[PDB]
Amino acid sequence: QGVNCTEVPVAIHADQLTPTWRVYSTGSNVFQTRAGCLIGAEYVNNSYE
Amino acid sequence: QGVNCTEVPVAIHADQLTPTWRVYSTGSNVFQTRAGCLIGAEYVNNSYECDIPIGAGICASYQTQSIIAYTMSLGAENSVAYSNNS
Amino acid sequence: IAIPTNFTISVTTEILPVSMTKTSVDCTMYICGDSTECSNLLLQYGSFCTQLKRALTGIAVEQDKNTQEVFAQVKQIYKTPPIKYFGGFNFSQILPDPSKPSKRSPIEDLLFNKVTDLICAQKFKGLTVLPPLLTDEMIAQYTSALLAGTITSGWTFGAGPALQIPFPMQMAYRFNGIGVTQNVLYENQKLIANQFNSAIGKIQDSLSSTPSALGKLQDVVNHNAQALNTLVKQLSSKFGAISSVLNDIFSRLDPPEAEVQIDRLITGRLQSLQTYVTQQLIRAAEIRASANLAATKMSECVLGQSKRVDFCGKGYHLMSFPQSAPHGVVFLHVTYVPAQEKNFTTAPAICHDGKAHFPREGVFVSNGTHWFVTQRNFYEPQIITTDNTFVSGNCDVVIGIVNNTVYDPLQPELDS
Amino acid sequence: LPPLLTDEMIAQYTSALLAGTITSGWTFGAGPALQIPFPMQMAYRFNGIGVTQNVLYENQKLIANQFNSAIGKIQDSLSSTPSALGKLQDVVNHNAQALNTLVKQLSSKFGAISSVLNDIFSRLDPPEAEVQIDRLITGRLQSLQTYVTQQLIRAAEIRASANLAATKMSECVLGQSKRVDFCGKGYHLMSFPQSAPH
Amino acid sequence: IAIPTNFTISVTTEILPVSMTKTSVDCTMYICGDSTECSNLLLQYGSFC
Ligand SMILES: *[C@@H]1O[C@H](CO)[C@@H](O[C@@H]2O[C@H](CO)[C@@H](O)[C@H](O)[C@H]2NC(C)=O)[C@H](O)[C@H]1NC(C)=O
Ligand SMILES: *[C@@H]1O[C@H](CO)[C@@H](O[C@@H]2O[C@H](CO)[C@@H](O)[C@H](O)[C@H]2NC(C)=O)[C@H](O)[C@H]1NC(C)=O
Ligand SMILES: *[C@@H]1O[C@H](CO)[C@@H](O[C@@H]2O[C@H](CO)[C@@H](O)[C@H](O)[C@H]2NC(C)=O)[C@H](O)[C@H]1NC(C)=O
Ligand SMILES: *[C@@H]1O[C@H](CO)[C@@H](O[C@@H]2O[C@H](CO)[C@@H](O)[C@H](O)[C@H]2NC(C)=O)[C@H](O)[C@H]1NC(C)=O
Ligand SMILES: *[C@@H]1O[C@H](CO)[C@@H](O[C@@H]2O[C@H](CO)[C@@H](O)[C@H](O)[C@H]2NC(C)=O)[C@H](O)[C@H]1NC(C)=O
Ligand SMILES: *[C@@H]1O[C@H](CO)[C@@H](O[C@@H]2O[C@H](CO)[C@@H](O)[C@H](O)[C@H]2NC(C)=O)[C@H](O)[C@H]1NC(C)=O
Ligand SMILES: *[C@@H]1O[C@H](CO)[C@@H](O[C@@H]2O[C@H](CO)[C@@H](O)[C@H](O)[C@H]2NC(C)=O)[C@H](O)[C@H]1NC(C)=O
Ligand SMILES: *[C@@H]1O[C@H](CO)[C@@H](O)[C@H](O)[C@H]1NC(C)=O
Ligand SMILES: *[C@@H]1O[C@H](CO)[C@@H](O)[C@H](O)[C@H]1NC(C)=O
Ligand SMILES: *[C@@H]1O[C@H](CO)[C@@H](O)[C@H](O)[C@H]1NC(C)=O
Repeated sequence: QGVNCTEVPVAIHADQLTPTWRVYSTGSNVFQTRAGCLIGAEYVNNSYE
Repeated sequence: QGVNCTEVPVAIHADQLTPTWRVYSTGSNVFQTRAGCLIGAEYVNNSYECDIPIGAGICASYQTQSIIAYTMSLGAENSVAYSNNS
Repeated sequence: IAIPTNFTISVTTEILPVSMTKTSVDCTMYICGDSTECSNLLLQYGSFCTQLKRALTGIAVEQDKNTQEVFAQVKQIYKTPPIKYFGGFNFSQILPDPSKPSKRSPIEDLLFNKVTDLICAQKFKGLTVLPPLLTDEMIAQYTSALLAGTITSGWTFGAGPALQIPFPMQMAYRFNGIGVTQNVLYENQKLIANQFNSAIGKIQDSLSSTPSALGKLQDVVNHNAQALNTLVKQLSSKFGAISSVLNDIFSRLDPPEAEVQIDRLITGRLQSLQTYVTQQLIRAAEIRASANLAATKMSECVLGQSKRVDFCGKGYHLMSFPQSAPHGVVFLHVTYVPAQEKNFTTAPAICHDGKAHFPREGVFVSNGTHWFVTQRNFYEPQIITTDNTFVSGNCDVVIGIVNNTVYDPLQPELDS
Repeated sequence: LPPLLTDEMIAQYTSALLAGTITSGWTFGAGPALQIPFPMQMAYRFNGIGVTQNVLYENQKLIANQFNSAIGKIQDSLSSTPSALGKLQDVVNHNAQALNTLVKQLSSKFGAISSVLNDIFSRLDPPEAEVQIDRLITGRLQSLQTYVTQQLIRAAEIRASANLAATKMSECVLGQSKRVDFCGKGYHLMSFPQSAPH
Repeated sequence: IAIPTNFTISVTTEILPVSMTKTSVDCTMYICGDSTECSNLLLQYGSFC
């Protein structure tokens, strides 16, 4: 929430207080919304309910 | 509250937080309801409007002689003469 | 202009919570338990427990008051006639079934089934639940009496003595209320009855299939549960002290300097109880607002016909049915929806004999060759005559007026 | 947290409601939308308040001119007077006020030596720094609980206001209401919706 | 009796609040800041947040 996708943890071994649930960034379709950064979802150009 | 009317603490001389104000039994009868165990009132088979709400459809009132308990009456039964063309 | 040519009777379900679980708390067991020293120390912290008990009693009586105002709205207890015939209308799914011991309608039984050692553990901490004043049987009897009154008498019993009237006549009155003539019903009675039965069956099947419609009520129950859970968890917090067990504190520490930890625990428990009471007060206020809304809906939609838009369901409201659910009420709104619209040519007024004629309640339409007048909610063309039109002014100030002729009913037979 | 519905979506809803009311009257709120000329809808609404259609049928021009003048006057009044939207503004202000308080309590000693906590740890041994931190955290937790309670009360009030607004929208915009003073002062004819910040 | 002879079309404005700003509070760094030592005292208070 409220975090730019550019400063997401890249890390060498540990640079984040979370218990290291880091996933691959580029291959997981990192997306940027006004609410922050989303990882694990691929944005589509369609629209549904 | 929450007594099956048989586990009522009758006490010997002093074993209750109650400071010796217990009425034992057979003086004002014992009634068992969903809310708990009621003593001091006599149950009746009639039905009137609720005056002192006890709970689970049971109410109590003082008639003019003692305190009695009963089941609240929803109202007077009525019937409508429905017909084909009336 | 666009005018509908067909109609559809629709049934909608709306669920409103009424009352929540009545709870009571004990200070001695929850705060201290069985240690007399803790109570002896507690005696000189004031009358907070009195305030908590007063608030809980107020909430408990408020719940019963809300239930009584929502449901107890009829002085009499009407009884349905033994012969269950209403001109093709079924009402089987909503009328009580004497076969079942619970004396509930199939819809009520399904509603009860769809809504759902911890009790002893919560009781052992001084947290108890008071049974509701009104049992489910009397609520079912109230619902049955309301249904009998609204079926056998309509809205007449909501303002005085009950007056009997045939059900097709009552539905004709209801259509006349929304601007639809009675011959519309009297020529399509079987179709309307079949549509109503099909809608009732569809509602039954939909309520049987999906269980997420009542989650609101479930949510309320869930909230109560979690609240209690939180309080239980508050018994496992030291608040920064040495331990949560009084005997260990009293045995491992010298009592003159061990009072600080006990006082800290007492203050923390009192603060948790106060927070729980405040949350309960807010929830009770919200529940009271919901109960007031439900009572207003019961008074208006059920006991009468409401002209307010979308107040008693989508579309033109016709009537309603009340049903009881665990800690809630369910309204089945029967409404009217137009369909199968058609295009037509319309004019504001008709110019005849140098005068302007306007319809009384209808609207002028044209099919490309002729002109007619028809009601605004259904297609029923009629020959333009002098009885359904009135003259006001001339044909030089009205914009869009067209030329046509008006038939005079009394002129033909006058000459013969 | 940003709102789920963007301002564009709310504007689109408002435009759709306005178009439906203009081109169909109240028929779109009770089922499928049916087209109707605006003068005929006005005549129907006049019949609603017990006025015959002939009154409109030779006063349409005057009524249209009066309506245009009234809407222009409303526009000018909104442009000139800035104290009409306060009912919204104070609300936002209230939130800010609460936020400011929730910050200012961070600068209070609450009976401790100082608001800063690391200096307390570095000043002396734990046997008293623990008590100081206990006092500080108790005060801060009390402030947080008070803020949460105030937020809950304000949220309940806002929910009541939103329910009232939704009822007014349903009963005044999607149809003609016979209630007195519910949809304005005088004999109500019809309403128009517009959005605004919160 | 008094009978009206003219009419006026009037427009009035009504302003109604709808929604309130949504906020979220981070207990961890509000209660103790970035100091890790202060964080250990919270665990004895239970789940207060
Ligand atoms: C209208 O007719 C109905 C039925 O013919 C009357 O209802 C009956 O009234 C008598 C009173 O002597 C009762 O004994 C019956 O039990 C009633 N029938 C039913 C089905 O309830 C009704 O009283 C008549 N109306 C008036 C004003 O007399
Ligand atoms: C007039 O009433 C009679 C009976 O009150 C109706 O005849 C049937 O009566 C039986 C009872 O033995 C019911 O189960 C049926 O539903 C009734 N109807 C039919 C069609 O069998 C009769 O239908 C009524 N007529 C009208 C026009 O209402
Ligand atoms: C109005 O709608 C009703 C049903 O909504 C139509 O009645 C159906 O007509 C079809 C036509 O073959 C029948 O198969 C059905 O059995 C009828 N009943 C039902 C319940 O569907 C009716 O025909 C429509 N009228 C117009 C003029 O469109
Ligand atoms: C009212 O609806 C009920 C359905 O709940 C009908 O009862 C069914 O009637 C059919 C006859 O076609 C039977 O095959 C089913 O076994 C019945 N089910 C139950 C649960 O009773 C009832 O017939 C309808 N009323 C009328 C007058 O037709
Ligand atoms: C418009 O409706 C009128 C209704 O009278 C139609 O006129 C009738 O049309 C039928 C054919 O469907 C003829 O048999 C009648 O003799 C006609 N009567 C009169 C008085 O003209 C008319 O045809 C319709 N026009 C259109 C374009 O549908
Ligand atoms: C309806 O009929 C009237 C009368 O026949 C028409 O009024 C005539 O209009 C023509 C030209 O439009 C004039 O030359 C005549 O002097 C008018 N006569 C009268 C008595 O006013 C009227 O035009 C017709 N409506 C339409 C739409 O054509
Ligand atoms: C009803 O009121 C309207 C205005 O409120 C009157 O219209 C005015 O008429 C005068 C004289 O004809 C003009 O000078 C004004 O410009 C008109 N007002 C507008 C806004 O155009 C109308 O005359 C009144 N009707 C009666 C019968 O008194
Ligand atoms: C986020 O990163 C992008 C790309 O580096 C940059 O353009 C933008 O200014 C940053 N901040 C925000 C708020 O988007
Ligand atoms: C009360 O005791 C009777 C007799 O054993 C028993 O049948 C009944 O279930 C008991 N009720 C409760 C609530 O314990
Ligand atoms: C009426 O005509 C318009 C355009 O000619 C069309 O879009 C609309 O579907 C028509 N309505 C009906 C009910 O046929």
